[PDB]
Amino acid sequence: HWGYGKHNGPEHWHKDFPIAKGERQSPVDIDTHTAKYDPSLKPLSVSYDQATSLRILNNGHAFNVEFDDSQDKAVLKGGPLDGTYRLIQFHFHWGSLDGQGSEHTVDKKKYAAELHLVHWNTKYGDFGKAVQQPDGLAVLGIFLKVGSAKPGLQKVVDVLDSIKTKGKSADFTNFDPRGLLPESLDYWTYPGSLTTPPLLECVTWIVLKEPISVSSEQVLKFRKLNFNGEGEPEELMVDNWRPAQPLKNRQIKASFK
Ligand SMILES: [Xe]
Ligand SMILES: [Xe]
Ligand SMILES: [Zn+2]
Repeated sequence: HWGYGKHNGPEHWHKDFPIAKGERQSPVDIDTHTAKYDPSLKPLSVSYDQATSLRILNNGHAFNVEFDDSQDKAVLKGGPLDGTYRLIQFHFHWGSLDGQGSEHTVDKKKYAAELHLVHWNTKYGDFGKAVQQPDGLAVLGIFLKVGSAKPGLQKVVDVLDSIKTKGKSADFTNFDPRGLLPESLDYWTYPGSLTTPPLLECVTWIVLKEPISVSSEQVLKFRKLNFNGEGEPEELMVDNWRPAQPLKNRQIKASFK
């Protein structure tokens, strides 16, 4: 169906997914001058100690690293969240050039890429149920800039060659997502949506202020993936990011300063 091309990209999504023009769409630009510190925000708690990765796959839009979410072995809580959210998967959005790639932007600045760690509200029983709730998901967003290599990302990079085309997957166990986090947990938060169809407005966004650094060698590997399946014409998987959407009547709160 949809994609990131000129004929099926973000500008076309609204036809099959009318909520694309909704009141709480993501991503959005973060204006640091208007996103003010909220002294009522509680400390963010990221507990990934017992994370249990299962596999990594190419869904034709990006690559997902799936986790076993049967227990509270990897959860996100605190911050703006009411309750506990279980980690189910993470994926990235990146560009064809270093100057673009992230979905969220800070004072209009675009980063080379953006990592999204997806979690669902345990009060709803399972992911399917949660996604149809305004407070069903919590996505932790982390910016990536090019510089020093990120050791915690190498395990991922080293297996991308096995899932080059759409539809391929491979077992991916013992991956520790803690290796993808920056030093600081300072963040900005606002009510939003999934950034890809169905674009459901069920997400509480938590975007970290501090980006992590990854090497050019690492980003280059991401850019070698393909949107296409095995056999069809090669279509490099690059620029799989949705542009900033209107903030509308929303507020972006800062956990710091
Ligand atoms: Xe569904
Ligand atoms: Xe990347
Ligand atoms: Zn995403």
